[PDB]
Amino acid sequence: GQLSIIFLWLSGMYFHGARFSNYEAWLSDPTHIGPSAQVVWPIVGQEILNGDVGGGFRGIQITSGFFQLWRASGI
Amino acid sequence: SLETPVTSSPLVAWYLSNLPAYRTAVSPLLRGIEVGLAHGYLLVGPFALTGPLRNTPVHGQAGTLGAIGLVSILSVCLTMYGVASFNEGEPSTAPVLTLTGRKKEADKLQTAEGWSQFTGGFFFGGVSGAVWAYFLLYVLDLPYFF
Amino acid sequence: MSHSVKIYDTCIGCTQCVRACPTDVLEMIPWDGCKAKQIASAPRTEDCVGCKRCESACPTDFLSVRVYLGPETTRSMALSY
Amino acid sequence: ELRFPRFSQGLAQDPTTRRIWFGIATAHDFESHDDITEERLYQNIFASHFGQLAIIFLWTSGNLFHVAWQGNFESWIQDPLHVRPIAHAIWDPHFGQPAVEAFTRGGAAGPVNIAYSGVYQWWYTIGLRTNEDLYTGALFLLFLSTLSLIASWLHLQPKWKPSLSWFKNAESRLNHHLSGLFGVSSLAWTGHLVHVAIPASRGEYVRWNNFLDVLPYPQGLGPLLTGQWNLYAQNPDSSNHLFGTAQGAGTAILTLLGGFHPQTQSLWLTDMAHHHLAIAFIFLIAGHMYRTNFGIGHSIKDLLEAHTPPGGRLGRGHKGLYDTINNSIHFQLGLALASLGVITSLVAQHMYSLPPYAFIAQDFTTQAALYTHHQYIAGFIMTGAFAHGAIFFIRDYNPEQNEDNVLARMLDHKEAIISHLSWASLFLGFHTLGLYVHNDVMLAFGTPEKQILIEPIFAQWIQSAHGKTTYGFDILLSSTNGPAFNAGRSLWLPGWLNAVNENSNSLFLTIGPGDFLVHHAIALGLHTTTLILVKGALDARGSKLMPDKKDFGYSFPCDGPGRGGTCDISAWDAFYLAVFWMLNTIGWVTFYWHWKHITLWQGNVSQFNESSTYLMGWLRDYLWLNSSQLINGYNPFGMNSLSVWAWMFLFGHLVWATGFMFLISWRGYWQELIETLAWAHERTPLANLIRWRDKPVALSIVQARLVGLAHFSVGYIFTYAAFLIASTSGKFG
Amino acid sequence: ISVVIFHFSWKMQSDVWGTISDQGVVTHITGGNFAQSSITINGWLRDFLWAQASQVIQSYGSSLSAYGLFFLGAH
Amino acid sequence: AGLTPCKESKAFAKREKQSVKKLNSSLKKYAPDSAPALAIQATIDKTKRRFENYGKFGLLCGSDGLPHLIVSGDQRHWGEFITPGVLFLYIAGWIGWVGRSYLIAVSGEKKPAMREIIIDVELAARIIPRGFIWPVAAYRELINGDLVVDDADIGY
Amino acid sequence: NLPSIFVPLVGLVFPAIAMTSLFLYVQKKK
Ligand code: CLA
Ligand SMILES: CC1=C(/C=C/C(C)=C/C=C/C(C)=C/C=C/C=C(C)/C=C/C=C(C)/C=C/C2=C(C)CCCC2(C)C)C(C)(C)CCC1
Ligand SMILES: CC1=C(/C=C/C(C)=C/C=C/C(C)=C\C=C\C=C(C)\C=C\C=C(C)\C=C\C2=C(C)CCCC2(C)C)C(C)(C)CCC1
Ligand code: SF4
Ligand code: SF4
Repeated sequence: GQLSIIFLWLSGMYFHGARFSNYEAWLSDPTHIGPSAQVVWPIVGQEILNGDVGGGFRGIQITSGFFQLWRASGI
Repeated sequence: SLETPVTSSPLVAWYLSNLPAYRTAVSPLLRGIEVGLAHGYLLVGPFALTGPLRNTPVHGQAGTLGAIGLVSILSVCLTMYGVASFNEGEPSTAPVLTLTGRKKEADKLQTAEGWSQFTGGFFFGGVSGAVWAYFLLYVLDLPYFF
Repeated sequence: MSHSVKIYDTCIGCTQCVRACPTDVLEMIPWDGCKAKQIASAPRTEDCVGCKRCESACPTDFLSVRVYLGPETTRSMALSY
Repeated sequence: ELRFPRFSQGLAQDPTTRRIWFGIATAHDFESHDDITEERLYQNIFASHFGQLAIIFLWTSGNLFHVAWQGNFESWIQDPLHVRPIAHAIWDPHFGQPAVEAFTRGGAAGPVNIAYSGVYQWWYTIGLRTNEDLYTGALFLLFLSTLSLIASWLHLQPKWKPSLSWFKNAESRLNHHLSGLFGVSSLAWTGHLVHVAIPASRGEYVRWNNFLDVLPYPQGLGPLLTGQWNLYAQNPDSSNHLFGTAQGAGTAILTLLGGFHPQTQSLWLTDMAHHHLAIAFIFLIAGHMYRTNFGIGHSIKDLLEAHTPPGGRLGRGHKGLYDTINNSIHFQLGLALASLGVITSLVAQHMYSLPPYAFIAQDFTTQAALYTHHQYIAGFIMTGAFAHGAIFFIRDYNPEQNEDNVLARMLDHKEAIISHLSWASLFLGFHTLGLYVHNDVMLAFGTPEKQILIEPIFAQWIQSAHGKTTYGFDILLSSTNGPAFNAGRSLWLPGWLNAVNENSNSLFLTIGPGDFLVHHAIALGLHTTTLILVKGALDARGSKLMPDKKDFGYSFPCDGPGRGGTCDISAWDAFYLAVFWMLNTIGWVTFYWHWKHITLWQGNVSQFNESSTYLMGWLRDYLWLNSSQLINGYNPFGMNSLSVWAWMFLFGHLVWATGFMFLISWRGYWQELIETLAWAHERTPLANLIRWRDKPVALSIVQARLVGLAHFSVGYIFTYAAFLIASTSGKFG
Repeated sequence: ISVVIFHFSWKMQSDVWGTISDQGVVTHITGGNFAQSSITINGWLRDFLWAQASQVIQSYGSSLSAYGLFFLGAH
Repeated sequence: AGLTPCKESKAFAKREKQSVKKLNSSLKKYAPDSAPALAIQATIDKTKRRFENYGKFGLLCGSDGLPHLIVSGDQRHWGEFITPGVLFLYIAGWIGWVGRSYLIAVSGEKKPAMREIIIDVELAARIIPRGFIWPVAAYRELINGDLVVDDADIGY
Repeated sequence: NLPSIFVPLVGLVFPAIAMTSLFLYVQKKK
């Protein structure tokens, strides 16, 4: 069970990085475009959380550093 | 307890058993004056070299004054113990049995009269020790790292 | 007398306090006021450390062995040194 | 007995170090002393009281001595608004050189401390004028202290100690205290106001040498005898008055003006003389109520009995409460604290709005250091009142002599009292916090209009009833038609209404939505603080978890792990948890007073009125912002006058953080730690020659709580007291 | 642990991280003040807690607001 | 108390102006037709219609340009506190009255302990609507004297 | 002048005599 949850946790992280991220934009100018892989629904004004992480995108700027991991593996 | 190398060995059991606190068979006045000599001559350093006047030319005479007082305070802390832990006519509380089992004399130091002698030894030795440092370190003063 | 241990008349003689004294204070004596025909008794209160486990095992309405903490002695303080 | 303590044999034979700790805490508890008797119980208290008066007089002789030996008192008078009052001199041989320079101020020659207790203004007002008045002021109080020490000794010998019936004379005491103590003293203080003080503020120097020549009023002592007292209010001090000289100096001695002294921003002298004269009469006439030896006057026992409501809703009413009060010291003390606890808060609230001393409304730091001081005193005293309520229910209450009277019934529906207190606290807690987080969130998302701003209109209606015209509700004293207005248009309103609308004083500050939310936070504190104390008092005698709690006393550790665990069950512990909520509550009060005033004094009143609706506003704009000057008391670049307050600031944080160590980590852990240590010391050579006389043991369970709370309180006072003084004095504005 | 992650945060901002000039001179994030101000307990209050909490405290109204709330919420 | 109407307060019409400009600042950096440009525009309209409704329903604004609530009961302003307040009290009893019925309903069973950790859903379904008429039902209980007990408290 | 004498006396001597006086009284036995 503990092993299974981790895989499910991994699955989301790869999925989220694919459907809700400026990863491909980040691969162009990694020096000065923040990694963002979370986007919030705009209900009660909370869309102010969608920051200008640049790269023609918006969203919570992540810090777990997956993007450097996906680049080091040539994704 | 347990017998480990540290608690029992010929080198250890000869080092401890031959320094003033344990030479149970000599007069407590001298056992006080040796103790005050070693301690007094010891702590003149850090007061003189690390005190608040180390830079000033009075570093020699400001450390010695500091050490002299600390010996005096411990002399009081000595007397407070002797006067509150012994009674004027009560005998000694030291163990009278050696490891072999020979019943020896109780130490005179563990006695109101003895301890009051011992502090007289410590105080006189303490100030004598702390001047002997000052004389050497600022007359016969070449080799040292000061 | 160091601590005061008192046993009331509610006690049903179950010998659950005596078996739970870690330093042998309480003990059992005959009675005639219960079906079991025996009531507890505390004739050695000196060594009573105060560990209320003696009366965390008295199963009555409120309690039938009660412990009042008084002054402390060198054995009622459980000093080993 | 046989050793310290002499008053408790049970402690004496305790061999461990517990005896020493417990021989100090139980010194003053005279009931639990061995061999006590009801005659001794009173005679020690009477002697002890005189000991406490000796300290008070010796304490006040210290202040006069230093202010007149190392102070600026003669110079400060010459310009009260530009000369820092001086408290005393500093001689600390650890000071380096740049500190000696830094702490030299106030026109002294060496380091000094600036006095923030506001003594300098009080002695200016009440007529003192040089150093020399202060020296004799020191000697006299020193003599009074010597006199008191005699009395505490004198009334212990035989043939000078009162008997029981003397102390228990509740009637003859209330006549003297009401008529002599409260009464004449207020009359005599009126005498000093109009024989020295008022003449001082008009350039007349009157002293014991000459006070027989001078006349308080040029026709004095007549106009009073005739009946036309209408002359002493004839020609008061002009509006253009300089406090220390004769310009505009009228000759009226008793007036009714009510405004402020225009120059010094304080209450008029001639009002304060009148007021102490007025209430000098009320107490004198109130003093002849009860019967002592002359066959007239009420019997307090009779009054209690007679007030028994018909219909039984109050049972037997107040029957029998005479003996229960008149035989329980812990009852009398409880009442004294409750009354003293209130008026001290009253003193704090009135002083900052109606400055009664000259040139004290512009020394901003003195205001803050005083109002904050008295609230914390009042917070402590009020907790004691309930604490000695609990001791009453344990030691001295009697469930038979108080059969069904009003007192036993408060033990009969204790469930109804406790629960509703729980409800009112819960309702205030959920919504005061509730509206607050909502206000916080709405601003986090960048929408400030979506806050919940509730206008505190009832308090604004009341301010409109007293004459404040900002809110324009047009009610009594704010509307011209009102007979209440007409009833005072020619006595005090022109001065009182001019003070209330002036925007410089702190008289009835404008309030907005921020002040609404804080007040409930204040209100939440009082109920929750009361809930703990009231729950402690009514369950002192017993409860379901332990229905014989009365057999153990006020303070006992616990009752063991059984029945589910009984940690913190003594009524003592109810007082224990209470103090935490007192410090928090008084924290929320003094915080509010300081920030509202610190914005006012800068003339930046908008900053409070907007930031004070969301929590980050209090954390950013009050704590973080105002501590910029304090923390720079000393840095790797240099030091300042503020260094001492910067040091104490951290020193506050350090003691406070040591408090947690005793509250969280409980005894059983440390006791096992000592035993290893007491083994190591018993086997180390050269160190097995020294033996403890009293065996070492870890602190007891209750002691740790008390010790742990002592650190928490001390660290909590010193921390805030440093920030309060440094931040305000840093800007002096 | 807390002091370790405090030690790391200040040491790296003050002695390692930071921008670099085109000319070649390096300016670290906090100006290299760790070596003088970290030896006094008050130093850890002025220049670390008080001076590096500015960004969290005034993070209201921009995408870093969610940290401003959690800062309080965690207190 | 001097609180001018929000539809009049120039300060209110200032806050509306900045927050629109602040959003329009963040917009002139994306593509005029990308997804960010639409979401930004969506929030812009939401803001303007927010301010208008606050200047329409009679909210009174102070000198901060912000709405202030008059909870004093002046029935010119009933929908600010009183009307929402009664709306709550209706709901709160409904939760309160239903829960009371269930505990009484399951009270007469072999062990009421089991029917509360494992809630009976059907029984809670025939009781869930009885909270529609709690004001009527309770007020009759109070008169009939079954809303409370007198001196039999613990055990039974 | 006078502070330089009275500060040490209340800071150093008067504490020392106080602590040593109590210590005997506390630790007595009769
Ligand atoms: C049917 C549910 C119910 C009802 C009718 C009551 C009724 C009452 N409670 Mg209460 N209470 C409940 C559940 C309930 N309680 C639960 C579950 C808790 C644990 C958190 C509490 C905790 C509690 C405290 C701490 C206090 C009360 C108090 C009170 C009284 C005053 C009202 C009040 O302050 O509300 C208090 C409201 C709350 C604390 C909110 C929590 C209640 C939840 C949200 C309702 C649960 C309903 C239930 C789960 C739904 C069942 C549906 C069913 C079909 C399955 C009143 C007699 C107070 C009192 O004594 O005043 C006299 C008081 O101090 N109660
Ligand atoms: C615990 C206990 C106790 C204690 C108690 C206490 C401590 C209490 C307190 C209490 C309190 C603390 C109270 C308070 C009160 C208050 C009040 C009662 C107030 C009133 C007020 C008024 C009446 C006012 C009026 C007015 C107004 C409104 C304004 C204008 C003016 C006039 C005056 C008109 C004892 C010891 C007994 C014992 C038993 C138990
Ligand atoms: C008008 C108004 C106001 C006022 C108010 C008030 C003042 C009130 C009072 C109130 C009160 C003074 C109340 C009392 C009460 C008492 C009681 C006693 C109650 C009871 C209740 C009950 C008992 C209930 C129960 C129930 C139900 C029925 C439902 C739910 C469930 C239960 C069972 C819980 C204000 C200003 C705010 C604002 C405006 C409006
Ligand atoms: S407290 Fe402990 S020692 Fe005392 S009777 Fe109970 S079980 Fe025995
Ligand atoms: S536990 Fe209680 S009931 Fe049982 S024997 Fe002991 S005292 Fe009696």
